[PDB]
Amino acid sequence: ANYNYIVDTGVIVADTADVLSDVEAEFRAALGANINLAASTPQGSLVAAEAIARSSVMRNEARIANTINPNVSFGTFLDAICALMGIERGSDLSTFGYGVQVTGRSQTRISTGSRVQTPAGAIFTVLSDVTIPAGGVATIDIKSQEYGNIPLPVGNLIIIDGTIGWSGAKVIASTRVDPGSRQMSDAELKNARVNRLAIQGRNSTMAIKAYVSAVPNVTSVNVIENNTGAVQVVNGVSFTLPYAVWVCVAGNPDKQAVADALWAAHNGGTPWDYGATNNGVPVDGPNGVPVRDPASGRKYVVKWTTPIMYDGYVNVTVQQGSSSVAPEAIQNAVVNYAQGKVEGEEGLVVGASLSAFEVAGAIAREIPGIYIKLCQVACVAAGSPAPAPGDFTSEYVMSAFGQATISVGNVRVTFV
Amino acid sequence: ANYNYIVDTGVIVADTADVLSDVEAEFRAALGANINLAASTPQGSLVAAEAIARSSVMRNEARIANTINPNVSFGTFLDAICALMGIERGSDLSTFGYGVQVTGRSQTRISTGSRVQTPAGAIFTVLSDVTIPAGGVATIDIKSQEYGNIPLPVGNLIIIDGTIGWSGAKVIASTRVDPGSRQMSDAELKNARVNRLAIQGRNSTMAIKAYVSAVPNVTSVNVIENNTGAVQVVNGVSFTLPYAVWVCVAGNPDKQAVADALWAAHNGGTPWDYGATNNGVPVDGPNGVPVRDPASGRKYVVKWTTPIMYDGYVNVTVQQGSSSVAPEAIQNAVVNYAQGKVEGEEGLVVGASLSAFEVAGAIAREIPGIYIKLCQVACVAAGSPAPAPGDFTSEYVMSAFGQATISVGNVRVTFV
Amino acid sequence: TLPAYNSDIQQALKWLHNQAPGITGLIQRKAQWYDRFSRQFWANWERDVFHLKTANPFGLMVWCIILGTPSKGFGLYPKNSSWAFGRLRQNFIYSGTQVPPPADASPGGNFYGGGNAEILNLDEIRKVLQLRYVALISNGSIAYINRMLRYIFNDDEPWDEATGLYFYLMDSTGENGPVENLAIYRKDWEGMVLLSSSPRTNHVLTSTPASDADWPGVDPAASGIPVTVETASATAPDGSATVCKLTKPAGSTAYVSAPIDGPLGSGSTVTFSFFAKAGSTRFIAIQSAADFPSRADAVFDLDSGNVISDQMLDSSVVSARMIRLENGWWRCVLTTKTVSSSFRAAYVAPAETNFSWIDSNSSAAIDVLIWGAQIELGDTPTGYLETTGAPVTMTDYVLQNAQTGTVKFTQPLPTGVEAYWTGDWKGGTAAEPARFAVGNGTQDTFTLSDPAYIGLPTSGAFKLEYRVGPALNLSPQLINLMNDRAVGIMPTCAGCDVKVIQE
Amino acid sequence: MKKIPLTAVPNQAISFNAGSSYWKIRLYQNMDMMNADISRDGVIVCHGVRCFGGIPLLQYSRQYRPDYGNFVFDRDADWTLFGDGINLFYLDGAEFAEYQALATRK
Amino acid sequence: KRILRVTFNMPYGPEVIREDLDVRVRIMKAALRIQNRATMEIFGLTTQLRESLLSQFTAWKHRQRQVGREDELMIKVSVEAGYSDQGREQVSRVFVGEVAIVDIISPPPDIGIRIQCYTRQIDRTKTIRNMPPANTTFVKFVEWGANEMGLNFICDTSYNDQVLKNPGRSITVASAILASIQDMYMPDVAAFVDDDILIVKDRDKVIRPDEVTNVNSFVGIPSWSEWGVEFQCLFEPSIRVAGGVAVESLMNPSVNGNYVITALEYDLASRDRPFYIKVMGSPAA
Repeated sequence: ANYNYIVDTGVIVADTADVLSDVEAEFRAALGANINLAASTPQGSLVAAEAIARSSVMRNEARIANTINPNVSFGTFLDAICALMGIERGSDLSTFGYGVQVTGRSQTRISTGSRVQTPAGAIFTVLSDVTIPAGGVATIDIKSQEYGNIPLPVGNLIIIDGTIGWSGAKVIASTRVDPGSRQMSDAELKNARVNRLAIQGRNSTMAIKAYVSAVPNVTSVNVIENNTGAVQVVNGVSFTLPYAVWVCVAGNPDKQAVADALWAAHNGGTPWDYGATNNGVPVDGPNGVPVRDPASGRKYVVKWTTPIMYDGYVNVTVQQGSSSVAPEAIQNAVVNYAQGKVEGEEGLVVGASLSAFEVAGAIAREIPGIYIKLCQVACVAAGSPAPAPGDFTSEYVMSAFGQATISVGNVRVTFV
Repeated sequence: ANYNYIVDTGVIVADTADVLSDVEAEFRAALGANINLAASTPQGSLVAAEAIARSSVMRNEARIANTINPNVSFGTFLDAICALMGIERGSDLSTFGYGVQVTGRSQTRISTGSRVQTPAGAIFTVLSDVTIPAGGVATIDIKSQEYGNIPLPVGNLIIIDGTIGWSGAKVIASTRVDPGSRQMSDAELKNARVNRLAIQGRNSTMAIKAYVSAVPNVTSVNVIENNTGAVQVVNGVSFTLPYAVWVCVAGNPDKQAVADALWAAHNGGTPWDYGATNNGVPVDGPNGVPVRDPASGRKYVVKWTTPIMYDGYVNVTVQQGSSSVAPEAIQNAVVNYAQGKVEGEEGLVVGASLSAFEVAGAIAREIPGIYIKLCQVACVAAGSPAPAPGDFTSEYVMSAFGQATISVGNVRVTFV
Repeated sequence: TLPAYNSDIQQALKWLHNQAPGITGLIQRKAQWYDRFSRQFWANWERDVFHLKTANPFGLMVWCIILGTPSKGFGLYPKNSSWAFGRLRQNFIYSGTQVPPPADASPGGNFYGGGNAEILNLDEIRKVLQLRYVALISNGSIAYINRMLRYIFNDDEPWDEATGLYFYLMDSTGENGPVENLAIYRKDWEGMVLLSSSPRTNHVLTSTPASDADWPGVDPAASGIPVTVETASATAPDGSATVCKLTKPAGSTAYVSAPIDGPLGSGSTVTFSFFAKAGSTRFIAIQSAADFPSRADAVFDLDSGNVISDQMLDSSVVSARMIRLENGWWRCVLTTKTVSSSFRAAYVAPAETNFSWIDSNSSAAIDVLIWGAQIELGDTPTGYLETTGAPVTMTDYVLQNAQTGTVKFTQPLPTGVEAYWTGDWKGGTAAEPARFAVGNGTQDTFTLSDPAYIGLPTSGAFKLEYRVGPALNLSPQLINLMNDRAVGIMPTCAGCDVKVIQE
Repeated sequence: MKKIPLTAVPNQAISFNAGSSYWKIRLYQNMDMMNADISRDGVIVCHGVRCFGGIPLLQYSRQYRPDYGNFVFDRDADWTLFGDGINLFYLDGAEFAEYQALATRK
Repeated sequence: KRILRVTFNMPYGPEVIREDLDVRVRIMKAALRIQNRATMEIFGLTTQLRESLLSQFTAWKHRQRQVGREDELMIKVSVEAGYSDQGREQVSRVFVGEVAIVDIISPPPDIGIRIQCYTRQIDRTKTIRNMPPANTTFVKFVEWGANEMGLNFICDTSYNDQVLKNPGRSITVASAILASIQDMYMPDVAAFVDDDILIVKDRDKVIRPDEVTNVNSFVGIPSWSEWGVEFQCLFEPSIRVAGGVAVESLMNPSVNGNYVITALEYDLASRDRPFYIKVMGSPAA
């Protein structure tokens, strides 16, 4: 019969229940003072039912009252919290195009003939097209599902054909865009909200971070305002100009879109610094993307960089206790955490560091009862061979510029 | 029994037929399989009570489920959300006229609620009792029946409900007609919020452009921003500060109004610069103009430049066709195009180059059928001798801080 | 939508249960519980959701999660749990093994409230959360940021410079340094009266009539003898026994019309001022003429100090006012705007009744004491100037140097008359009178006194600084926590360093 | 821009094929407001959407791309004036995007 | 007050024949390849209305002449039926199709026509404009057929992702497309056209699971049948073909359960007793 209010630590209204005594005390002293409220009697059954109903009412009210704050909200309810700050829910689409097909002679390549790639391509032709007799035609493509898919640039295979169409070749002429998928987000929206807490604001470090995060393909972004400009170095990344904002965006977004967003959140008259050679990967080297000011005048220049790609490894040792079979769920858990699909703990972001203890924590979260023994990590550059067991340590520094990546096969588990 | 009316896609509330049937069946299972749940019986009364309850809560949670969306909130929740940006729902007061002269006779007594009336509707009520003195005239206090800024002009105020002795009511010049207010609705409150969002969703350049385009008599604007940390020309305006914004406003606007708009649109930190010599006429002296902040009596200078005024001269050698036309019509068409009254073409906006091909386009636009042999344009400083024949060119390129105007007398039309 | 919803819980109570204990008792208690745990719960939870009144520390937390601020800096939980020093605070908790009913010295005491970083007053926790929201929605606009600061910390109330509320943000621009819109007043037997830098004229021929023939008395009815001006021996405000008595005999509706050059001017605001002392009557009426019948009327109650009658026969009247002076004297000012050039004269009359006009009937003879008439253009009373058949023109002062603030006068300031200034100078605004000179009878050039607040430009590019504290008497905990950059409560442009600090 | 027929009853459910989709809106009077349950192609999209004038029903982008459309009330919902006075209009993708562009600058 | 309208579509416009005239519409619809039928007997026709309708209804101008490239070849007529009381209407749509046959059953003094319409009588279509797929899946062949016919489609079946080598290049006209979609995979999944919507689904599945129709009042008794339950009801403007039904009977307690619809027999007579719809239903899975 009470609503506990965790003032600042749990931020959640908790029901107390235990209303059976209260409902018994109402049936007494109102309907009488001597009623045998013992069960197996009509009044006892009535009291038990009424107490159950009140517990349910308190529980539902507690849930609705708790939904006002995130981390205890869910769909169409955390939706509200995001929409309060304009964090846009992020709609459902998918689109490809500009593909090419090598084939035989004057073949009627029917509409929505499907093709496949190595990572479960499943891409259909858009409209009906009959190939030219020369032996190569241009088609358009649509992916089946609403998830971000990156076809490899090699011609792989075909799903639906007519024994004359040889293969849909993937060349540089092709295009690609981002599909998102509801709130992809289900618990990583809780992570992305705190970053995109100032989308509506402009001309700020938080504003640029949130606005460029709203752009497709940016898994993460690191922005340094570089405010105490005396050249020097602040929070990593050296600073060619005294006063200049350094921006690094992960993923594979369209240069025009990300540049327009960066120019929209321009911060007045603070230039862009992206030099210091190894600090990031310049998008266009000198003389970055021009873009056009919406206030019709001039063609400015927006400068940013792409982080250094790193290949991560995870050597785990597990005991497989409590007689619970778990052959290869560990690497799936690790890759989920690295991709950032877990709630509260964003994974390998542009500023993150590969931590053995964090990887072990993600593994224990996804499957307790295996008693992780060793969780060495190490890392290597974008290419490079395996780092050898000697380099397997408990942490990598992963300076503010760069980005780690854990592959499915990089993680290995040793059963004891 | 109660299912889960919370779910994840918002609160799903069922009809009272359904909830009443559910409570009826639950009572039937608890008390007895064949108990009469008639509304006149005690058990039926309990069932009806638990049906009104367990449904009021359903409707309450459904009405306050997604309550933190500002674009769909309501009432006091909207008030709270909009108060975060300073938008505040007003109060609904009434016009509060004081000192209304009352002419009567002897010692007539005016009582509360006299219901006086203005000549155009606007019924008001007396809120204090007053007895007319021996002079025959006194003063009374009236308040508006309705809410808002009800007009109470000085004039013959009429009486609806008057006792015996009252002659009339006069709105003398000394009456302190205090205007009321009509509060504000939720739709216009959301309008105010979205307007605030539009204000705070622009960068410095676009915000300045919009704010100074809102001012009257502003034909065109040109907004420029250094963003280089180096005193240099970026595409045609020689700057004088490393981090600054140079803005040029055309037309003949009001200086204080445009200063207000510029100040309201100021990004901050980045100062204005008047530019180097002949970078647009630096009106308002070497120091920027002063403007008082409406928010604070604290005070800020703002700088903007007017474009270089140029006299544009045009020579044309059209030949009269079958239909007669007058050179005055050609001059009027040129002046109209340059001023910008023509649809589509901007005209001679700030930084619009003088193209003889453009003016010939406008002439063959407005007067088709005529044939043009030779068109030439030239640009001279204001208040200067007209250039001699041969000085004209086939196209004049123009700097970024000027406008060129052609009057009726600056077009020389010859009929070949 | 519209056609009601009842939903009263007690609707399930038929006429049968009119005298029943049970059913009625059960339904009433069930209704009370559903009320307390639904309506009261949602009422206080909406009070929680409200931020201008998030009293409940639970609300302040829910909102700091909403906005994103780290909770380390907030000192919520109930206070009065720190021993420290003082009888107003707690004491050492010792081993009262037998449980003394005073709980030894105190029931406890901890270090919750470590200073130099922690705020404790929840009123300012609400302020800092609102400031974080403003930072989240900020574009850097100085006008918006300052207006929001005023709205937050002062509930949108104007402030005087004797307090010094929140100051500008990043805009490296000090408004002033030179002097603009400078207005000088003199404080004397006329009170606080401004002076002009331009030639101002008083058009009345005589201001102190010592003869009947000076100002004529005109009466349309001419029932009684004309209102006669008498030389009275009373202490005039200037310091002489030269006032003029103005008496209306019984049955007379006459009035005095002070001679004045006509016309005065087409479509110009006109100000009438005069000094009056309560006499036999208690109020005096005046009329500013215009084209027949577009004249304007006013009545001044010399004792209550109220403009109880302002009559517009046309669009003439703009305002009327009274200003008080020692020995129970009043200057009554009428500001009238008429588009016609038919301003021929101003009529004056004693008033029998409180709404008596220039031509109201006189039951008996009522006399009042007046002195110092002044009809002028513009819309503001000026210092009295003696006029003897002459529309006297005069220029009060000339500002010789507009940098050091020295100003010269046409004549030296008499012994004791004070000088106040308003405007802006030295990068500081004085919206209130500020004294800068006292007359000595021999000097006419005096230097202005410093106005307000800070030199102001805060020289530097791309970066500026807050200023706050002498007005709000805010806590140093607030000052330091806001001075911290990492938490990010202040609105900030990317690439501008702003330290909050200040007072 | 398609006008959806309404009936002046408190609680109702309308199912129709509009914009290459099978929409179904259940509009009911909840206390002093109106709410709508929206289901597209059988799968339910949203519950308890409070209905206002001009304010979009499917408020979240996930519920309306790719060019799925939206529903708009001309005035605040009131089943007493349904049919005669208050109409609900359906916008396809292009028209709803244009409506968003117009309504986001006010 | 029954309210029944027969709305034609002719160059002048729609000429609604109301329920004041004696109208009798017998509609028979089913989940087959066969075009659903509507036989409507309309009496009380004036001479002008007869000349305006029967002259337009003809089988010429496409056999001994040309006058044909698109619609307007044959008159498309819809039927809107329902109830009306207290001012509220319930006029739903029960048939859309083109006339095929004209006759008179009743001679003077009551000159009453009897006309026969079938759904999708535009079978003399543009002889398949777009070629059928060479090798494709069932769902995509269904989409091609729906696009060719111009009708929106509801494809809900477990046979969609089954490739067909060569799906229907022997088709001559647009109508035969439905016959082909019916011909392949025909133990359960039978495709049909209801009004302007082409439905391809398994026979034991419902088009719209959320749109079950709880039925409690019947005319007669809801009886068993070979497949499911068969029952007659008064006209309810919420029962379609292949919809879900939630029979809750009183006379027969064993027929209670959830059923899908296979056949529908509307018999609507404004000025006569029969205003019933007969439903054939089978167990729903």
